[PDB]
Amino acid sequence: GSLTEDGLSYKEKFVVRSYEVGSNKTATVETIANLLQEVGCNHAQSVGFSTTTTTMRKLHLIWVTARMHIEIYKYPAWGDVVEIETWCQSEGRIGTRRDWILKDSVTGEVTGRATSKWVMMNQDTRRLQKVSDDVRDELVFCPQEPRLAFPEENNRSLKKIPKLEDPAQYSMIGLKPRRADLDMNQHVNNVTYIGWVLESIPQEIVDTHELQVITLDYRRECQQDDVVDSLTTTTSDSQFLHLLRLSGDGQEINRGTTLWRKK
Amino acid sequence: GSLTEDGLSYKEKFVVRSYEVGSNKTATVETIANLLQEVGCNHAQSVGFSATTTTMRKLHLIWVTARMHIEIYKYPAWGDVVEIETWCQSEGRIGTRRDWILKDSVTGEVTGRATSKWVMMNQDTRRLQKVSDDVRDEYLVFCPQEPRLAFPEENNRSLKKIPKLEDPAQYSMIGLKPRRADLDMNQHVNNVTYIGWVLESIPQEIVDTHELQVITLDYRRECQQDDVVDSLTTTTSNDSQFLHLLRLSGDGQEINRGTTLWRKK
Ligand SMILES: Cn1ccc(C(=O)NC[C@@H]2CCCO2)n1
Ligand SMILES: Cn1ccc(C(=O)NC[C@@H]2CCCO2)n1
Repeated sequence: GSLTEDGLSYKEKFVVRSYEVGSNKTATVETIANLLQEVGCNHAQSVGFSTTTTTMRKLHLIWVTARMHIEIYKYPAWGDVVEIETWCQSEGRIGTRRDWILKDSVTGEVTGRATSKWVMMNQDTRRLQKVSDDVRDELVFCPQEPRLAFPEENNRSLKKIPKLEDPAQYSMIGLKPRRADLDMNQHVNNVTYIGWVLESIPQEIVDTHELQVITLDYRRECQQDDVVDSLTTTTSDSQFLHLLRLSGDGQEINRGTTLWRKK
Repeated sequence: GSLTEDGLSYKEKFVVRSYEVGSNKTATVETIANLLQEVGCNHAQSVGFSATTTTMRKLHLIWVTARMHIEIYKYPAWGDVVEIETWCQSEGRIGTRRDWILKDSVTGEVTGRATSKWVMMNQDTRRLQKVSDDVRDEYLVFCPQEPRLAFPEENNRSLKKIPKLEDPAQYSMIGLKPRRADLDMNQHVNNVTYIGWVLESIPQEIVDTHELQVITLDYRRECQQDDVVDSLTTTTSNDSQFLHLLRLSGDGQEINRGTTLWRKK
């Protein structure tokens, strides 16, 4: 792991582990999602961010994920080395965007790519806001010219996701996180929501198709003592509309869409 | 990762990752348990395996874990490098034993150690086998001939008979079911998931004020993907001892039993 020559991006190689692969002996989307998070963590540390900026800690501000979009063309097989390059950019006074490019260490070809949108919120009141011009200025770790992993106009990462109507075609109910699903701050790791979204996809779909695209909008955090219901409906290759909600009151926590290709 | 000079053990360094640590910014026992299994997988591949031999694949035989014992003195912090050395040994016709030693890459001190016992089993009928002599000679070339135990001591805690938890349990965590992330490359529930499910019944206040020092876990039956588990716990004691029991939510079929030991921070 190291910052590139210009100091405006970070690269890291990862050997895929035995427990990180699925039945087809290639890394799972949750392993990829974990690797994207790990490289983003290391990039923040290499530029001087402790375990948020100085102004962000003085107030009580945090960066929260609003959207995650991942497109995979080839999943790295068990034992393969995958190189991930990440970088951040200011999306005006709306928030911050982080992008990734996944490559094969041997061929050098792009085998996947991701993008995420982050908003500012108060740690405690959990409100939102985003104005902070001093927070914007402390921009020195970002490319000044736009560098998008998803440049194409009319691309899959900027589409409005509708809400799943009842009854859902498929469902997986009674989903609750364990201590392994929690992070270093005791919050549910936002990779767990991806795993919970795909819990409602039927096993036959997973056995005969490979996940090509996943777009996930984060609406609310799931507490440790909360229970989630995962809902799915085919909207068509194979397209699915998803919805995570609290088992009780039916409070929306996530909504998304996946796209699968025949193997 | 590489075999040591004699080819009778394997070593591997691991940098601890952000998502691998708990509330005290040190790796979790499930991260350690995953790293032990990853180094054991690489050791088997580096000597020519896929840990089935020629006679095992021929007769549909598999190595299944019967017991896991892990003792940690210091959990590697996020960003630290941990070196793990592993090796196998024949335990007669009962099965094989695999041991690990965890070390700090910077100081070189032993920060943890583990041992596991494996039995031979027909993949299909589930019936256990007494390790035959053809199979014994196939892997004996990859093992030290003289005993090399991570837990040598004349009265070690890795050879104790674990009793069954009596009802009512002091603590419990009910309705535990695995997701696809809890499954392995063969669609079976990862042995590491049972460790996480055992500790689900330990109270949060115990976890917040104590460090897990020892864990001994006996595997009695595998939990299918479509099964639901109940995790039960009872204090059996500056230190804290617990007796554990995992069972199927329905019929109450035993799948696991264990004991953990915690020390005050
Ligand atoms: C408990 N809680 C409240 C809000 C959140 C959260 O993570 N929301 C994601 C944000 C709000 C809209 C944009 O993304 N969690
Ligand atoms: C269905 N089934 C039978 C055995 C298992 C298993 O995974 N382990 C248990 C055996 C008994 C000795 C220790 O391994 N699963």
